[PDB]
Amino acid sequence: GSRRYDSRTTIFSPEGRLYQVEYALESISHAGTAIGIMASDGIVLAAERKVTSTLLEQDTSTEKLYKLNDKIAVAVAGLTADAEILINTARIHAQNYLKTYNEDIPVEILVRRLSDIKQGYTQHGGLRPFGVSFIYAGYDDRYGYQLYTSNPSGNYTGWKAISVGANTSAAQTLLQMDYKDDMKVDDAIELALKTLSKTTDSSALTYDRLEFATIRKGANDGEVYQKIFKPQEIKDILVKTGIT
Amino acid sequence: MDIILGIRVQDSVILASSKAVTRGISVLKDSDDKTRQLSPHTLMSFAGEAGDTVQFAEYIQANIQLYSIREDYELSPQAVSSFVRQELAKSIRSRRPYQVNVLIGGYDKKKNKPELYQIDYLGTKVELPYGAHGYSGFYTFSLLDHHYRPDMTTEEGLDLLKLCVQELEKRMPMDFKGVIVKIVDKDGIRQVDDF
Amino acid sequence: DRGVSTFSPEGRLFQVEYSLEAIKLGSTAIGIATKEGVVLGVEKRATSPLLESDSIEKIVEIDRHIGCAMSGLTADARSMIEHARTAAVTHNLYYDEDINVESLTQSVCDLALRFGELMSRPFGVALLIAGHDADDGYQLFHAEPSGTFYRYNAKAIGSGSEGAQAELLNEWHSSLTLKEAELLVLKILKQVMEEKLDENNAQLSCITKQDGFKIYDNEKTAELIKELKEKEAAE
Amino acid sequence: GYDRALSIFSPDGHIFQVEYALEAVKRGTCAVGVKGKNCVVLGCERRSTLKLQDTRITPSKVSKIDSHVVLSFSGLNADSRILIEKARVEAQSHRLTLEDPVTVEYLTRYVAGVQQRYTQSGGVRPFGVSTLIAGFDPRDDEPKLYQTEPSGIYSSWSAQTIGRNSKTVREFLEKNYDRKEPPATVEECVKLTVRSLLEVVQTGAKNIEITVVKPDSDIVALSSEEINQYVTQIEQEKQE
Amino acid sequence: TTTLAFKFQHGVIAAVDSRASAGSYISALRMNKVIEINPYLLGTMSGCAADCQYWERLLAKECRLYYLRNGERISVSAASKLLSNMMCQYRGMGLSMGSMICGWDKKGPGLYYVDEHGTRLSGNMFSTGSGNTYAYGVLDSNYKWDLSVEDALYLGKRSILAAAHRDAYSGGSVNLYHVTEDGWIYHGNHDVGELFWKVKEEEGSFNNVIG
Amino acid sequence: NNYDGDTVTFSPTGRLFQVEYALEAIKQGSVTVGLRSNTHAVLVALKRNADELSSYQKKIIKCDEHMGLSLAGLAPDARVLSNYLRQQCNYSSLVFNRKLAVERAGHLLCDKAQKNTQSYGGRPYGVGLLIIGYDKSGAHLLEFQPSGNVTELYGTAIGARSQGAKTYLERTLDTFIKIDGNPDELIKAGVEAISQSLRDESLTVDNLSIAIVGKDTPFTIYDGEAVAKYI
Amino acid sequence: QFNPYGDNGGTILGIAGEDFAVLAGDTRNITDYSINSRYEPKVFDCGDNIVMSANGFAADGDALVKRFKNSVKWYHFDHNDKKLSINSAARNIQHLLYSRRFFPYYVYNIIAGLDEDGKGAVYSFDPVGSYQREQCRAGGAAASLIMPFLDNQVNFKNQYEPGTNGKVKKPLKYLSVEEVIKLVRDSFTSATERHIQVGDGLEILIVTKDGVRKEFYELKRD
Amino acid sequence: TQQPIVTGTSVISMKYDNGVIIAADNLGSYGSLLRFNGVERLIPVGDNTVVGISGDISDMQHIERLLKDLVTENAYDNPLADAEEALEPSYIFEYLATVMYQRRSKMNPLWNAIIVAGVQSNGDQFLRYVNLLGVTYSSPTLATGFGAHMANPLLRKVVDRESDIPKTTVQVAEEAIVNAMRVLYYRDARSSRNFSLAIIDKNTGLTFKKNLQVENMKWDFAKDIKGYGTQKI
Ligand SMILES: *[C@@](C)(CO)[C@](*)(O)[C@H](Cc1ccccc1)NC(=O)[C@H](Cc1ccc(OC)cc1)NC(=O)[C@@H](C)NC(=O)CN1CCOCC1
Ligand SMILES: [Mg+2]
Repeated sequence: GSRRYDSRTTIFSPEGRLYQVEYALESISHAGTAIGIMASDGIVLAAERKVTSTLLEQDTSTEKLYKLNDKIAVAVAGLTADAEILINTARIHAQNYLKTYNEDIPVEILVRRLSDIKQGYTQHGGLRPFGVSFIYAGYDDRYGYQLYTSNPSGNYTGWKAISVGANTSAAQTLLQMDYKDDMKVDDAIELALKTLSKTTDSSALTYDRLEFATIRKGANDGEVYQKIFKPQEIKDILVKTGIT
Repeated sequence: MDIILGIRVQDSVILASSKAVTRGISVLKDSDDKTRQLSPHTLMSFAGEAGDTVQFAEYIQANIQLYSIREDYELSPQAVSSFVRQELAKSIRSRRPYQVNVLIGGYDKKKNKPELYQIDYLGTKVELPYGAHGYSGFYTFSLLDHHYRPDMTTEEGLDLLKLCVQELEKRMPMDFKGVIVKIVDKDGIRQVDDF
Repeated sequence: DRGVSTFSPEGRLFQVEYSLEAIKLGSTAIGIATKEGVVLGVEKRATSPLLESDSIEKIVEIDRHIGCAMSGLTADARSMIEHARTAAVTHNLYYDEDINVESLTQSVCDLALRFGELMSRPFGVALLIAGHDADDGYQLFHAEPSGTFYRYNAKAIGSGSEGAQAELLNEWHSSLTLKEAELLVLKILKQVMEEKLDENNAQLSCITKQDGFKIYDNEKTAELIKELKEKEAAE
Repeated sequence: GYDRALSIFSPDGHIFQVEYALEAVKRGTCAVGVKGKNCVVLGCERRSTLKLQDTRITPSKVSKIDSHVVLSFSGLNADSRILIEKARVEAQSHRLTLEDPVTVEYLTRYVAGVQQRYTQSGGVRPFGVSTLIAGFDPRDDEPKLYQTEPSGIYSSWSAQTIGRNSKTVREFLEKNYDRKEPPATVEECVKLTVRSLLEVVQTGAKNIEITVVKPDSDIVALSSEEINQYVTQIEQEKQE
Repeated sequence: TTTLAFKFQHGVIAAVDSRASAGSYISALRMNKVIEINPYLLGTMSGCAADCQYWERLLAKECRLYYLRNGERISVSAASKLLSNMMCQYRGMGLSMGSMICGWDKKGPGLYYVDEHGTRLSGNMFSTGSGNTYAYGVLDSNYKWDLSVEDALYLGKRSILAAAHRDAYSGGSVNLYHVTEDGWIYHGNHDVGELFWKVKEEEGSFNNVIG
Repeated sequence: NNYDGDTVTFSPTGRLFQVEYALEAIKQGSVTVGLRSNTHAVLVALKRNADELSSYQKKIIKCDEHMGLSLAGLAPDARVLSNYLRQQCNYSSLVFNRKLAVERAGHLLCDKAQKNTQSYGGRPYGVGLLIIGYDKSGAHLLEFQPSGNVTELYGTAIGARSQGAKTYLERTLDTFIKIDGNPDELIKAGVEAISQSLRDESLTVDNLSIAIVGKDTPFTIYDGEAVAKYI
Repeated sequence: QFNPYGDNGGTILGIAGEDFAVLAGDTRNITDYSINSRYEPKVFDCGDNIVMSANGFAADGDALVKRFKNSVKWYHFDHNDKKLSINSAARNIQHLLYSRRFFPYYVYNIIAGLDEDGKGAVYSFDPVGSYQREQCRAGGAAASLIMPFLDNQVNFKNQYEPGTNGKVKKPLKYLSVEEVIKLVRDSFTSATERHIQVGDGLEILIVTKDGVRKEFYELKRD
Repeated sequence: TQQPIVTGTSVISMKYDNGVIIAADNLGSYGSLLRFNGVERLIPVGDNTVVGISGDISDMQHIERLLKDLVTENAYDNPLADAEEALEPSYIFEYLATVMYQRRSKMNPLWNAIIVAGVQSNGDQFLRYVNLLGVTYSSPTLATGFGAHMANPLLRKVVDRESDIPKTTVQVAEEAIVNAMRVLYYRDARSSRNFSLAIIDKNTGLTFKKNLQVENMKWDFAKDIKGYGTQKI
């Protein structure tokens, strides 16, 4: 019967690892590097688009940075199509919470929900897992600014600074070196871009090969603003920090 | 059941609920507590059809307690009231709706404010300085409209509440066997044992 | 790979035969049926000295008149016990009477072959079901994951089963008392166990018509162990 | 639906998927449970490969199932969340139907049953998780400490450890823990729990988490400085 | 029917009548309206006889399973709640069952009233059925916590008698139970016809009635 | 070889190996004999024990007042199939006030077993059955194989060493068919038939199991001292 | 509108002796003012020394009996030909009736036999499953006519011993099968006179340790 | 739940010494309209059974098809379908009774009253009634609808009890049935003159008579009847 052709996506190896999760992580390690840095007065999301073309329409393009709601955003590393399935589910979950409790969803609760969906694909159903790693940048009134990551295993962890995708080993060492707790957003912006500029497989880091975003309390009085950077704005910040 | 009252003063919320339970022509109990603690700083009183009231209240209680354990965090009275409203609005179009009216008295520790929410069985939510369900408001709202201030103390709130109960005891044909009074403030929930 | 309900060329279900190998790795459980009652005894086999041995529950009550001992993958037994208890009490609800031990055993064995591609595999645990009813008196059954159950005068299951069964072959007779059976279970358990038998790493139980199913206290068993040592030293 | 039998017997009578789930537990960070005379302490390892971590928001290793029961684990982190959620739902479901909070033994039996169910159900793999469940039964001052594992077997322990290098810390506990006289106070119980982790942990900085559970729903998590004082005192006595 | 039950110093008394009706026709003179769930648990019956028998015998199945799983007797509170939850499933389907769950557990003696609406009430004294008002009259005026076992048994007996006399749908005989920490104790079947004349003479009550 | 992994796979020569392996389970099973006359039908079964402490596994199952069978192979599969027969016999009685014809009972078993040989996931039944009964057309004996094949016979035997008993019945055919109105002599012929399949062991009191059905005889099973008469 | 129920009349009577039991019922089957049959058996031997009669709506009565007979058959299969005791049968029938709590078998059921101590037993049911063991019971159309007579003549109610004047009751002897059958025949003869649905014939089933015996008696056909 | 539309009236029957007789008129009424005049309501099943049906005709045609399919199904894998394992009246009846009671229990009845008349293998007479409620009874005489009220009294004068059956011949029984059909034609407003009659005898088998008419009717006395009381002319 059909058993003959079943790859068995949800099984342990003899060493106690999940084959498909490990291979999904191998897939993600070839994806464009995404970096998240949390500061005292905001969060930075920086990500590298993969070998683009001159004929790609950049201003209308979105492959890395997505908006889940007004308070929470994500950086993607892996299969974009897989990520959009999960992103739309997360957007719905945030709205369900808002409808139920009349309050914006706490960042962790949203992260846990998505991570539980990923987990399910590793334990039951016989389907391949989502080849996606997220960096969640968000704010709520309980914990303030928060950075999380989730991977195909459905495991999630909190971070002060973190990278996913390609060259995370090198990127994490550079972040661990220059990061400090009293750091600010403008400094974090510079750190993120400098780290990408050194870890990138490309010859030089340019505006057309980047997506950039910040979550700031730099909004008029006690409230939070999401800023998805435009191509021209990424070009300006690259000049400001002294990379181009 | 019958009478449930609520009043939000300066620094607390006071809920008064009748003690009577009647089956047929006989009063079975005169010490019934028509309330459930949803969280340390949130109390819900209830009144409606027999059986449905306690089942609904305990179901809500279980859900809020589950949330508290999961997040290690107390939901705001506003969030709890919205959750309760949705459950009732969901219920009214069910095969057999839960015929329950509730008052939710809570102290928001974040804003340092008492909050009183009135929700009927249809899922009609309103935030109020004082509220009631059924016929209770017909007798008591004129007194509350007259005497209520937002800067009242807990003691003044209790005195105004006594006046409301006295009016009910005079003009209602119904013997509701007095009320159990509970106070919700920053320190949590406590019962006034002499009223 | 291959079907879960596949027959081997010899005419046996692979999975059922493999589950029997798991039962051979389990701790020893012994049952002896007499006219004064049925005795059930088990090897606890704690994996570490820090493990509180009294929490090891390998002897279990199904009803007042039916007890049960287990050997193998003991976690698999919980749903079987739950079904047995439900079947026992449900029959009492429908018929206002105690259920026959055989009928209870049959109900448990009906679950056995309900596996395929229902549960995904057979049970990896064997059960010694001991009890009493008015029709057939004191009874001991051996319930396997094959769905087969044999009645026994005496039976041993687990790692030291074939050695214990050979010993039960010689020792059992139709005029055994309850006290004699108790000492006999302790004797054979002590023989096949790796560690030295005491009240903490071995447990006794019995089923009588008067008192029903009872698990023995560690103080009560300790005396029976001391009584055993003295009678073996007596010759 | 996907009905494929993943957990099946092998010729030698082993369920490899359940055994490979234990290997996932072996990989997991070390968790330890020690019960004193009037308390239980749950110690947990935090691997220091992950720095730049936000310890405020990172999922804590010890989870409250109810106000009087806690659960720690070793193995797959994502898998543990499913068991914890189910346990928490059951705890409220028990209070709602029986009007008593769960006993520690009941909660353990439920979690163990869930794990067992995932070893003989079609289309699912076993949980790669072993748990330590500790607490105090309602209106009872006797400490409770249980362990579960992927196969679904459970048992009570005076002291137990699970996870990576658990063999070493169990070795330590077996010679250091006396049953006739268990840690009489909270200090002695925590000290013994920290000592046991110091055999394996590496550095005694942010790598050790301690959670003390006392009777009548009195559960607290020790801070870094409080634990650091135990780490300091232990090594100063060791220099002799 | 008339049933009653009350807590007191030495446990709980449970007293019921034994009449059954089908319109104005007395269908039964001697029905058992108490169920022995276990040696420490009782259940009174008022309403539809079938509903009372089926659900309380099903409660006993569920209370027995509790003992097997937990190795411990179920509480009166938990037992009463299991029953109230059964009533909540068949909510509005037309069941007629008024019952008092009486027993002794760790918290001492326990008494819960449960009806077909899913109502569950804890209390020291309850009375259900068509003649409950007559029973309450005698109970309320004569009840104390400091009652002796002998006087308490008589109170429940006399309270049913009051109802049996006045209520047309109550009578036949009185069944008495006394619940202690060593279990319940049956205190017999008492014919109302004989009991009435006996009480009239000894007590001096029912002066208006001629005998 | 490569075509015996499941029941849904023909071999290159058109064989179904899983069914053949299920047939093998019957050959391992203990011997049971069936035979009939024009008035009565008899089952004789050699019961098997695990050891000297164990009981002897029951071989004969009653399906109705006028019908029953003996099993050889996987006993739980016989319980499933006999339960199905009980239901079918009972459906015929409740709905049509009609005792189920033995021939129709065979057709129902054939069809039930067949479904398990053509579908993926399931398995063939691992048991052989000898069904006896007395209906409106007299006494009957059927042989059921889990391939689905059901055969009406004067006499037969299945199980280990069954060929010896089958040869005996093939010689005795003309004699035992004529044993009309004599249940004891028909049983004797069955006991003598099953004796041809014995080696080392002999027929003892708790070893032998006999069943009979006939004209004015409901299906009844004889065990214990009730069969000592025939030893 | 379709009414799924009907009334086929009839009356049944169960009396328990010291070591025997009787279950009697008239043989008349009716709808409204018409006679369907003058002889339509209503009391059945269900096996295991148990007799049963479901009186009221004949279709539901035949269905229940048929189901109980079936339950006895499966009790033998499932429990090694064990005899179904009268108390176990009674409990089994309760569950058969309550399976239809919301679309009831519209019948008043009585079973009779011997308990496990060999004493006479009668069990009485309502349409929805409530049952109880009793010493005597009349069910059906003329139940209200017959029951008071049995209270008086079987349990000696309102009967006192002469000379004492209401101080000492009539002692409760136990009746013989011959004395019981007289009360049964007089009960049905009286019911036939005053009840239009009762008549034609009377069939009595007597249960002893020896088995089930039948007796038939003619009744008035008007 | 429905209401009957096109209906058939009384079906009458009785036992006699060697068999049973059954009869029913050939009318299909549409309320008060005598709409259909060629409707056969006696349906033979084999050569040993006749099923007579009254009530809703659409449901009758449904039952007629169930019986036709029952014969087909009984012959399947049945070498003795025309002998020992042929359909018996008791099998056919119990089947119908099962169907009727199931349909009423789903609150969707077959709005009929059925009489199954036949002779069993052992020569015993079979006569049993079943209706839309699943109610079943047997008697020496059976009749549906108006026949119950008018025919039974006449037929019970011939066979008042079981012991009168062996004393009753086929000529006497047929004569009684035919007289009853005439009485029904006088007094049943939903009846017709044309009817069918079937005799199932244990010796002569099944005799099915069609296109029978009610004859020897008394009407002459009507000429003398004038007015409603006082009128003379
Ligand atoms: C008093 C007598 C009436 O209010 C009391 O409530 C009893 C309670 C009771 C409980 C358990 C066993 C027996 C009696 N109730 C009845 O007697 C009920 C009253 C009632 C009538 C009709 C109803 O439908 C709306 C609901 C309640 N009577 C019955 O249940 C009656 C229908 N059943 C029987 O009499 C059954 N008996 C008759 C004798 O044979 C055994 C079964
Ligand atoms: Mg009459």
